[PDB]
Amino acid sequence: VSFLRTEDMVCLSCTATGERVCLAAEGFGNRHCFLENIPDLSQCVFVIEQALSVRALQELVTSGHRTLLYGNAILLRHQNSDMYLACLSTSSSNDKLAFDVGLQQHSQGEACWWTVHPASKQRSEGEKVRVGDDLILVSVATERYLHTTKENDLSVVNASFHVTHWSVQPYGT
Ligand SMILES: [Mg+2]
Repeated sequence: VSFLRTEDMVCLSCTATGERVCLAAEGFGNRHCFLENIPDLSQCVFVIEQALSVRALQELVTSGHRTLLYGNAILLRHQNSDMYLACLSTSSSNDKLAFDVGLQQHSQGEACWWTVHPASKQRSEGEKVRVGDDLILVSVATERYLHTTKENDLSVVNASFHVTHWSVQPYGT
């Protein structure tokens, strides 16, 4: 029916212990991402600011109203905070092999870029991303999946070598 585009406003959602949740962030404090179970969800809103071939991404690190192709690297701006969904440098509590995921105060480097990949055989690289598709998000910097799981039953969010499927839902009409 409909295709993901740059400048679109979205929530990222997954199923955590049966429940539906969205990837949320605050913009102050530690700025670590977190999950809110689903006007009253503003911190769960990201803007797809840029999408590029990884060739272009690597070119730039040394757009428009454009449609997302699987394999694209995308730049996700947190609306409230004007910051960017990023892979952090510090390691996750309860998995030494994961990285924390939070907000980075600027849009520089690779830690704020995520490649998009099919969460099923029903799609292949280079195809248009459809609203409603389930996504796999791989950090460009640390080659880990944006991933969600629990520790002492508390759904946490990190970048690790285990995969989560995310569903990109549009915000607003
Ligand atoms: Mg900005």
